Amino acid sequence: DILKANKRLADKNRKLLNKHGVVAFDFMGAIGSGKTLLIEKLIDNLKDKYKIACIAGDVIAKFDAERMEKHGAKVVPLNTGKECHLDAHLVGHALEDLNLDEIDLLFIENVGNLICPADFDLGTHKRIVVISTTEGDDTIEKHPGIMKTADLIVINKIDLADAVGADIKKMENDAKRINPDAEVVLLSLKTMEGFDKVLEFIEKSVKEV
Amino acid sequence: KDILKANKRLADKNRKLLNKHGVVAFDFMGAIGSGKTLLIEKLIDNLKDKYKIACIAGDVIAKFDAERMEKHGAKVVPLNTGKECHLDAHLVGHALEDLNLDEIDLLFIENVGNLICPADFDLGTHKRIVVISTTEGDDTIEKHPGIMKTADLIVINKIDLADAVGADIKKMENDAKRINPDAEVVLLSLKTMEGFDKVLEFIEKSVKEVK
Ligand SMILES: Nc1nc2c(ncn2[C@@H]2O[C@H](COP(=O)(O)OP(=O)(O)OP(O)(O)=S)[C@@H](O)[C@H]2O)c(=O)[nH]1
Ligand SMILES: Nc1nc2c(ncn2[C@@H]2O[C@H](COP(=O)(O)OP(=O)(O)OP(O)(O)=S)[C@@H](O)[C@H]2O)c(=O)[nH]1
Ligand SMILES: [Mg+2]
Ligand SMILES: [Mg+2]
Ligand SMILES: [Zn+2]
Ligand SMILES: [Zn+2]
Repeated sequence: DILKANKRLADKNRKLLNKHGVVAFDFMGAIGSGKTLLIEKLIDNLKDKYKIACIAGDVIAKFDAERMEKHGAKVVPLNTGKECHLDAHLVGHALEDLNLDEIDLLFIENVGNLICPADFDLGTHKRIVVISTTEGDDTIEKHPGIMKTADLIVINKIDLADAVGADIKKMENDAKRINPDAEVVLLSLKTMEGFDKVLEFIEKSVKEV
Repeated sequence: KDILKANKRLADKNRKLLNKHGVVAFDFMGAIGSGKTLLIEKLIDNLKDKYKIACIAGDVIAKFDAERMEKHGAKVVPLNTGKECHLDAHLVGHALEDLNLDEIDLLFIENVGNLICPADFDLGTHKRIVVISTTEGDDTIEKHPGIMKTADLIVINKIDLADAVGADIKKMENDAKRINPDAEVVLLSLKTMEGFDKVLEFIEKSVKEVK
């Protein structure tokens, strides 16, 4: 079984991160939802207080790895080929290329996709799902599985909602109905509205481990 | 894994069945929310006077898009795709059993929203259309060259929103042409309808060129 084998490696990964005092976050989303830009902003705001590392996973991982690196983060690129999602196996090897005693926060950018990364625990402490208004306001209700795995649901690009005809209150209500336990934040990474709430989720999650 | 060899056999059988009944089929792929359904809706509205049109709508919860296509006057077979990140020829083959192919001229299949998995899975269609949009970012085409190479038409949709996301549409258009020199590349807005003429052109040309 592939799912049993993943959970095994996820717990192993999580055990290793805890040993070295690292708090890890899994950033999932659709394609272009805003994962990298969110991580970029988080690095800029948190790097004074925390030592931050990133794992950037995509077909061509260099695009986002380089985007993260310039913000002052240690970054491990992971070329994911035709895989729909990152897994605890690939993440485990990425952790071997990190000095976890010189790192406090780990931001993992998962492959852009709303089906597959649901079911694949990477060994992180929290999971963030970033969707955007430009995907249409049915995007949350159309993908309940992944939404239920989220600790934070980010509804990004609120500044473009009217232009696509997206109802952001519908999206907010959909997220809360499908996952009552998750935090839900309305965000624009352009205007920065709602960014303080995402930052707060990160900071609290770290202190709660 | 022998998955792709078995799929190809079924895809060829699907194409033969479609050709037998004079149906031209189109596989609509893309990212999440790129505009596949809205494009299909617009195509139905503008071609239904000339062609009898059927759709296959595949997604986790297929009803959302099936219901949209239904109100535009197409016969729709919904496919609830579960955790699968692509449709395949097998499921499409069985969907074809629910259609009267002697009363259909065009088949529009909306694949699941994913730029990775559908690349390797031929559905048994005549043409493949990849819809991406400016709001996903202007690196989207060069970040996923695999699926782009499988496209006969590449649609760069939501051009009306490019400035608001900082996307360079000229860059994206060049990315698409360079990665797939054989594909048609269309800049589109389904809001203003600019570029729609070129999509219709592709559909009609494809129909005329079959076999
Ligand atoms: N207008 C506006 N644009 C945004 C917002 N958030 C992200 N974007 C834009 O969306 C595009 C995609 O953002 P990006 O950060 O690259 O997404 P991503 O999820 O990481 O994309 P991926 O390829 O790895 S799957 C970029 O052009 C970025 O500027 C927002 O809140 N408002
Ligand atoms: N402004 C603008 N909005 C568009 C354009 N094309 C589509 N949209 C909007 O984008 C959103 C997504 O469109 P939709 O047709 O549902 O995408 P889809 O690709 O079929 O989405 P999916 O859930 O099946 S994966 C909708 O809100 C729609 O109104 C466009 O060209 N310009
Ligand atoms: Mg990214
Ligand atoms: Mg759709
Ligand atoms: Zn290994
Ligand atoms: Zn069968």
